[PDB]
Amino acid sequence: KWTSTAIITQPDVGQIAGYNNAMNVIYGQAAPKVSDLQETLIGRFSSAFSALAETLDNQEEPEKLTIEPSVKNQQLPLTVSYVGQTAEGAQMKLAQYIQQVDDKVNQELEKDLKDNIALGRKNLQDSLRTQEVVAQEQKDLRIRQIQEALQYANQAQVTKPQVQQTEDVTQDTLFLLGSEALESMIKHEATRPLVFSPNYYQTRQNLLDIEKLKFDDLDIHAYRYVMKPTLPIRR
Amino acid sequence: AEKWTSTAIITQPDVGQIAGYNNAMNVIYGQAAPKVSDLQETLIGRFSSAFSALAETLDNQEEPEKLTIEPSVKNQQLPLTVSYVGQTAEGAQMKLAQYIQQVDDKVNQELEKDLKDNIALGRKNLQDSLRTQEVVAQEQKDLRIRQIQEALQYANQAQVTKPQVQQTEDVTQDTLFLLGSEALESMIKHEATRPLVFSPNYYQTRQNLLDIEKLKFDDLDIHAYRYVMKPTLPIRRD
Amino acid sequence: KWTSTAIITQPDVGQIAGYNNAMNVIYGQAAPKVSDLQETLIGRFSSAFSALAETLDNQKLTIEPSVKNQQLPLTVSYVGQTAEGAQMKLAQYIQQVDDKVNQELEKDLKDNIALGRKNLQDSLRTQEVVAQEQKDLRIRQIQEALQYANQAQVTKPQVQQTEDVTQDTLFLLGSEALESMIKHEATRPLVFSPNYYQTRQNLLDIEKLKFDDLDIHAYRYVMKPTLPIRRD
Ligand SMILES: [Mg+2]
Ligand SMILES: [Mg+2]
Repeated sequence: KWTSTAIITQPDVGQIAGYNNAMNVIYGQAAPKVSDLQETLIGRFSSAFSALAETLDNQEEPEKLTIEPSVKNQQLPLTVSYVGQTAEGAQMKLAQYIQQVDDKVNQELEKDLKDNIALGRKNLQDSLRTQEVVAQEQKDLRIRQIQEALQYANQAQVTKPQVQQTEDVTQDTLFLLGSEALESMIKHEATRPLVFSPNYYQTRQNLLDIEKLKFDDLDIHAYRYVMKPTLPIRR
Repeated sequence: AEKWTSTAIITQPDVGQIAGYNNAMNVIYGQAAPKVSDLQETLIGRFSSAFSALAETLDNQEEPEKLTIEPSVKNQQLPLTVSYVGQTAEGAQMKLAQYIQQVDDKVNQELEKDLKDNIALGRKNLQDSLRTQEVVAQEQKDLRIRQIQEALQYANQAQVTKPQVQQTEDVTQDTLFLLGSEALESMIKHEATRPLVFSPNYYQTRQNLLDIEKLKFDDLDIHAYRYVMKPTLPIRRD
Repeated sequence: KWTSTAIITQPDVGQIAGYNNAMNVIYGQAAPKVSDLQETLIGRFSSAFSALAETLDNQKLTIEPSVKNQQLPLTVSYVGQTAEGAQMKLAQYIQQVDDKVNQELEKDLKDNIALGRKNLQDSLRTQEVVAQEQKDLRIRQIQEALQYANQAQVTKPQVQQTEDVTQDTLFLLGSEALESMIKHEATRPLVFSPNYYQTRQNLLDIEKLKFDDLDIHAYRYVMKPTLPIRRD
C-alpha cells in the first residue's frame, strides 16, 4: 500500500476576484468580506471532500481518503491523503479525487450564485417598490393640499392670481394663485409623472448590471494547492 | 462487534433553501435584519442544538443509544458529521434518517413560533414609529392653526379682509395676516381637512407595516440544514 | 455520584421582546440589533454561570459548548448525591444565575432610562428657553416698529412682498396690526421645530417603560436538567 499526501487551503484573492466582483454587483455595501468568501468556498470544498472520504470507505473494496488540519492550533491549511495500490496510482488517484470534488463544488457554486442573484434582484425590486409608493404618496399629498387651497380661494373669492406664480408656494399661500389656476393644478399634478430621487435611477441601473452577470465569465476555484500530491512511500 | 454505524454529513442550509425566511426577516426588520450568512449559522445552530438534546436523551436510557454529532474536519465549524450505531445496517440507516427528520420537524415547529414572535416585535416597532410621526405632524399642524387664529385677530383690527400681497414666498406669524381675514377664517373653518405633512420615512414605514401582514408561515419553504451526504448503508460492522 | 445535564442557548426573540422594546424606545435607530441582544444576554449568562462554578469549585458545576467548535448551544452539568437531587440542584443553579443576570440588566436598564430621561428633558428645556427668548426678541422688535409706524403715520399694511418684511422692516405692517400683536402677545404661540415634538414624544414613551410588565430570560432551554438513570 502507498500513501500520497497534499496540502490544500482557501483560494487566493486573485482566484476569487471575479466571484468577489459578482457579490459586489449583487449586494453592494452588504457584500461579504473577501475573507468570508474564501472561508465559505473552502468550507464547501472540505464538505464535499468529507462526503467522498466517507463514501470511499463504505465500499466492498474500501479506499482510505483523509482530511485534517496541517497545523495544530490553526483551521487552515488542510492535509489530504490517499492510500493507493501503486505509487503512480496513489498520487494520480489523490489528484483525480481533489479535481472531482472541485468539479462538484463548481456545480454547487453555479446554483448558489443563481440564488444570490435572485435575492439581490428581490432586494433591489423591493427598494424600487417602496420608492414608488413614497413618490405616489407625495403626489397625492400635493393634490390634497391644492384641493384645500381651492376651498380657501373660493371663500376669499380669489379667481385670478394675486401672486406672479412663485415656484416656492405653500399650503398657506397656494390660494393666492386663484380658483382658476388651482383647478388646473389639480389636473396637471394628477397626470404629472412620479418624481424620483437619483437613488431610484441608480437602483434601476444596479438591477440591469445584475442581469449582465455570467457564471462562465468567472473561473472560480474552491481551493488552492499549498503542496501538490506527493510521490508515495511504501507503508 | 455486533453493531453497525450509519453516517451522514449535514451543514447550514443553502441561500436558496432559506430565501423565504430571509425575505420575512427583511420585511420585519428592514436595515436591522440579520445578514443572510447570520441566518444560515442560526438555523444550523438550532438544528445541532435539538440534535444534541436528542443524543443526550438517547444515552440516558436503560438501553442507551449512541447518536453522535461532531464537526467533520478537525478545527472546522462546518460541516457536521452525524452518526448512529444500530443493530443492523438497514436499521442504523433508517434510524439515523428518522432522527434527522425528527430533529428537523421539532426545529421547524420552533421557527414557526419564533417567526410569530418576530412579526409581533416588528409590528410593535413600526406601529410605535408611525404613532410618534403622526403626533409630530399633528402637533406641527396645530401650531400653524394657532398661528392663523392669532393672525386673524391682527387682520380684524387692521380691517384686512382681502389678501394684501402680490408675491409671497412663505408666511410667518407676523406676515400671515396679509392673507386677509376672509382667507384666514377659511383656513380655521377647514382646519380638520388640512392634510398632515410627513417625511418619506413615514410612507416607507406605513408600507412596511402592510407587508408584515402579508407574511405567511406555511408559504416559507424553510429547513434548518442541508445534506452533504445522506445516511450511509454500512457494508461492514464496527 | 449522579450527573444531571441540561442544554442551554441564547434566548428567543419572544423571550426578550420586552428588553429589546425598551432599548428601541431609549435609543431608536441607535438601538442594538435584536440578534446582538441575544448574543450579549447569553454571553452574560455563561460568564455568571462560570463565576458560580468557580465559587462552587471553592466549596461539580460545568459549562462547555455542546458541539466541539460551535459557540452555541452550551451543555451545563451538576454532579449530585442522587439523580433527583442532581436534577433539582442544576435547575436551581440555572434559575439562580438567571435571577442575577436579570437583576444586573434591570439595574442597567434603569441607568439607561435615567440618562436618556436626563438628556431629553435638558433638550426640551434648552429649546423652550430659546423659543421664549426668540418670541420676546420679536415682541421688543414689534414694540420698536410700532414707535416708527406711529411717527411715519403707517397705520394700514404697506407690504406688496412678504419677502420685504424682516426683523428690521416690521413697521411695514399696520401700526394697527403691530398694536394687535403686542395686545395679543400672551397668546402668540411658541415656535418649536419638529425635533421638539419628537423629543417630547420620546420622553413620554421612555416614562411609559414599566418593569411590572417586562420579564426577560438571559437563556433558553434546549434540554431541561436530565434525571440520570445511571451513576457517572
Ligand atoms: Mg393708511
Ligand atoms: Mg412665538
